[PDB]
Parts: sequence; C-alpha cells; structure tokens
Amino acid sequence: AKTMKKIYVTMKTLSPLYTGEVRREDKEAAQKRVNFPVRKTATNKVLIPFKGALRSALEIMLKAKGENVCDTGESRARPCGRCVTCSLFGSMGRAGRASVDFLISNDTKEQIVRESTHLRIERQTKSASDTFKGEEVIEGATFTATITISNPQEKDLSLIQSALKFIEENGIGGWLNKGYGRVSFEVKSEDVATDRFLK
Amino acid sequence: KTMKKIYVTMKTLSPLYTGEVRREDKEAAQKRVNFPVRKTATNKVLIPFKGALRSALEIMLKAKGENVCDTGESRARPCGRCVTCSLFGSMGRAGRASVDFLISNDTKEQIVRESTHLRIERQTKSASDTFKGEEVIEGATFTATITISNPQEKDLSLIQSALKFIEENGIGGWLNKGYGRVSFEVKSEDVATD
Amino acid sequence: MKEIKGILESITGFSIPLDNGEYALYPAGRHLRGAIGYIAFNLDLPISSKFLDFDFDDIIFRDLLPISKCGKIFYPEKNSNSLKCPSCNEIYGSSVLRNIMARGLSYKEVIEGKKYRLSIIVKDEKYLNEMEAIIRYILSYGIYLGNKVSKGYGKFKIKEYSIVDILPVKDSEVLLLSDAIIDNGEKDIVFSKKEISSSKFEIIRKRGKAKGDIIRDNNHNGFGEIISL
Ligand SMILES: [Zn+2]
Ligand SMILES: [Zn+2]
Ligand SMILES: [Zn+2]
Repeated sequence: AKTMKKIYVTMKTLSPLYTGEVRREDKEAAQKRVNFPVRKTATNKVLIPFKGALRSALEIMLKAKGENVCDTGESRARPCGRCVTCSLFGSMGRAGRASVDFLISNDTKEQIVRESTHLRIERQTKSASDTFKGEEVIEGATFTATITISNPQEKDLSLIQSALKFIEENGIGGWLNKGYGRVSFEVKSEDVATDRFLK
Repeated sequence: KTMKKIYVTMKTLSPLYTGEVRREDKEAAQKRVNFPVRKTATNKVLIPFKGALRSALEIMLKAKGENVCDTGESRARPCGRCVTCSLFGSMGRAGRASVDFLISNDTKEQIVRESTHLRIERQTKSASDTFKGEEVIEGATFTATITISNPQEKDLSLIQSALKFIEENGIGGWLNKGYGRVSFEVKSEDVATD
Repeated sequence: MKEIKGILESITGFSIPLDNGEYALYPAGRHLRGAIGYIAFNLDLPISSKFLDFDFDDIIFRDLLPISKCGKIFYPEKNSNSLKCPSCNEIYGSSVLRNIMARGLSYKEVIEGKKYRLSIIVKDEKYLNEMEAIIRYILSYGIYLGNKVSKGYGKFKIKEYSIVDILPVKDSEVLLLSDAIIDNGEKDIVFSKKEISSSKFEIIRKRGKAKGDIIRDNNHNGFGEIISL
C-alpha cells in the first residue's frame, strides 16, 4: 500500500539465447538475410518477454503443490481472479501487482547477436537436408529487468525468486528444448516508499 | 496571470501500446491487427496524458499523507478541495492544468509496427492463442504541452514527480508485461506579454 | 472595419455535442468566442470583460467553416446538415465523424487534418490592438475548441495570420451561413455562458433560424452571417 517492492533482476546467459522477433516489418526485412531474427529494439538492444515466463513458472509450480491456481494458458481459458498468481500477475478485471519489465540487454546487437547456421540432417544418409540462418544471443550477455510489486505481500519476492529458479532450470525464450535459453538470474530487491519522487 | 507552460518531450524506451478509441478506424484496422494503436488521421500517434499524470499524483499523494479523491474508482467522483482536483480537475470547476495529448513527431510508417503476441499452454509448451497487436518502436519521440494556469509554487515539481511515477510504471496499456516504459525530458516557460 | 483571415487546421480532433446526440460537423464561432474569452481572462486582458458580454457588437466571430481543396469555404447546403463548396461538391457530411468508446466514455469526434476558416470581424480599431495580441498567442501555442480541453481534444493551429480588411454585404437577399438569432424562427439553438469567476453554467436555449436559407432584409449588417450570393 504505502510501499512498493522493486526487484532489480539481472540475468546472464549461460547458453545461446533465441527469442523471436514479433514485428512484421523487422522480421520481413531480416528474412532477406536470416530466417529466424532475434527480438530487438530500434535502439538495437535485445528484448525478452519476462512476465509470461514468470507467470508460467508460478502456475506450473503452484499447481504442482496442489494450490488452487488456475491456468491462463489454454485456449479460451479465463483467469479466475482468486489465486495467488491472479493476484501477482493479473486477472480479467483485476490488474496485476507485478509490473514486470522487458528483459532489456545491456549491450547492443553487434556485440551479443550472432547469425548462426542451423541444420536438419537426414537420418539415413547423415547429410544436410535443410539449412537455415537464425540470430541468437551469445553467452554471458547481461539483461536487466525490474519487477515492481505494488501492494506488497509477504510471499511475493520469494515467489518471484522461485519462479526465477524455474527459469534457471528450464529456460527463457525460444528453442528451449534444443539447449537454448539457459540463464542465471541474480536478484537485488529493495522495499521503497511509493512517494519517493514527490520531493 | 503568467500561465505556466511545460513542454514535455517523451522518448520511448520499451514498446508502447495505447489502444485506438475510434470505433470505425478500429474496425477498419481490426482486419490487420487485433489491437490497433491509437492514431490520428494525420498519421501520427496521440497518447492520453491527463489521466496518467492525475493517477500518478493520486497514488503518490494518497500514500504520502495528503488525503485526495480516488478517481478511477467504482464511482470516481472527485471533490473540489484536494490538490489533485486543484490541478487535474474537479466535478465543478475546470482543472487548472490543460494536458495535451502526447502527439508523436514521426508518422505511422516510421514508428508503428504490427506484432505477434502469444498465449502458450503450460503443459504442451506451444502457442494456444495468437493475436496481432500494434506497437510503437523504442526511441520514438513524442511531444506534449501542459498548461497550468493560476500557477502555485508546487506545480512544476508535482508534474515532474508525476512524470517520474509515469517513467517507472509506464504510459498507455499492457503496462504489467513491460510495455510502456519511457523517459521524459522537460522544459518550462512562463509567458507574460504578447 | 477589417477582418483576420485564417486556414485554421485541427491537430487533435474536436468533440462538440448538439441536442439529440447530434455532433456538429465543423467547429462554430460560439466555441471560438468561448475559448478566446478564456485566453483574454487568462492573460489579464481588458476585452475579457467584453468577452463575458454577449452583445458587445464589435469583435464578432464568424463560424469556423471548413475549407476545401478548391481553396474555397464550404458554403452550407441550403436546409441541410452537410455542406458543399461552390466549386465542385467535395461534400463534408458525417463520414468525417468517428464514434469513440474510450474508458466507458462513449462520444464522437471529427477527424484531424481538415482546414477551417478563421474570420474574426472587428469593428473598433482600438479592439484590434488586443486582437493582434490574441491571434499572436494562438500563433505560438494554439487554441482549443471542443469538450475535454484539459484532456487535449480540440487543438487548433493557424497557418496564415492575415489581417486583410473587408466590407459588409450588398444585396438584401442573403444566404444564412450560420444559424441566426430570429425569434419564432422554429429552429432551436443552444449555447452557454460559463462565468468561471462566479460559476453558474447557463445552457442558454433559443428558437432562432437555421443556416442555409435565403432571406431578404434591407436592415442587415451581417450568431448568423450574411452571404453575398
Ligand atoms: Zn486464477
Ligand atoms: Zn479531491
Ligand atoms: Zn469543392
């Protein structure tokens, strides 16, 4: 109420990282060169969606405990509005308490994005059957985000860290089964007064 | 007498979305994008700016200690006594600040892109629902001009405080998933004689 | 006598309601008077005291009638809501309005980019000294006409401050460009005085005459207007 919990999350990549470009025009311009462009700014810095990864982590883990969290991931499935995940990240008619920012890179695309050759090899002949260039983010690339919890509760920070420990195990972004997206999160939280700027 | 003028240039730091209010243009765009971005017919992006500055000063001043009138509530009818109703509006007298829409400097073809947003299942880990929403690219320079008549001493500082609250929470929509984080650069001017 | 001409265009759209959920296609001179009086009070000008006078009979504001790609003003089509310039048709009409649904608030506007006529007829030349100042402030910041001025709807920008003189009409038979105050005229017209110093929003209603009507009057000087025709 009178405080906000600001979780400054700094994430390093322990693996090549791919998250796909969403922007039609940028993707269409890049498919002249690379069939799988990476999601960037016009400031030329890599953007990663972060709220949905945290929500997916907490729904799978809190449903694995047996708590009555809903699933906001099926087709047509609506948030119920009574879970701890619905309180932390939102419901239809109830805005989320966590203002999860995008994972914005510290470096620019020339430093951390590399165009990479990926293949499909025929099983019998052991020869290349398909080739495709795709952009990926290098290892050791640092990304920063801020998760700003409004109306702070007790569990929240630990919940976020627990969700981060899910993303440290599985990954963030795309091509997660192939080995991509393995990352390491470091947390620096701070409880701050919501009237910090009025002075 | 001397009305206070605040030129507010805004630079987009994470992709911006503000949904389109006009039903006919939204219906025209619904074919290409499920969520069209709020656009002028001069092919420029306008952003609502009064309500975010208001709600910034509402939550900051409410938890500060100065009692205010919670607008955007179930009934949301404000008083004519507290500080926000003396700045951003009251149910009786006009608000002392005229907050222009954050018009863009650039055009639709230079900042506005359509994007694939997604909903992924948590067991199959595949896209359940896909939709196409429009955003504004980062580094896009918008401009607005706040007009505080009858200037009190705690006016420019309060507007700057609200802009810092907007720089950390965001302007527009889809604010919790990371859309809307921006920076604000501010210049001020009193005008006396014409 | 003189007049200031102008190709006043809309940066953001304007919302002016009428009765019967009708939204006016173009901005009217009453709205310009209501805005410029706020300007003159806000700049502590003397003519603001005359601005709260609805029968000063100088500084009369002609309607912000839209301008075409023909270079001419849309003359109002006789006994019709829509307008039609004398060169070609290019007919304005309602298509320029858009139904708006914004946070519960459902309203309408008229889109931006269209240009509208500035025509401030001024009689007294002493008033022209303040008239140059008020057209010079708009020149720098802009004018807001409509609802939700504080939200930003209605921003107007001049592109041609021209102080070119004029002369009154000649023929007794004149076409009514704007709605005219003529009692028992069976065309209801509504406007208001706000009086922000002493409150009491007014919502003054009347039964004047409508636009687009040829009427003969020898006792005519030319908020109705006189078209020479
Ligand atoms: Zn739920
Ligand atoms: Zn209040
Ligand atoms: Zn024409």
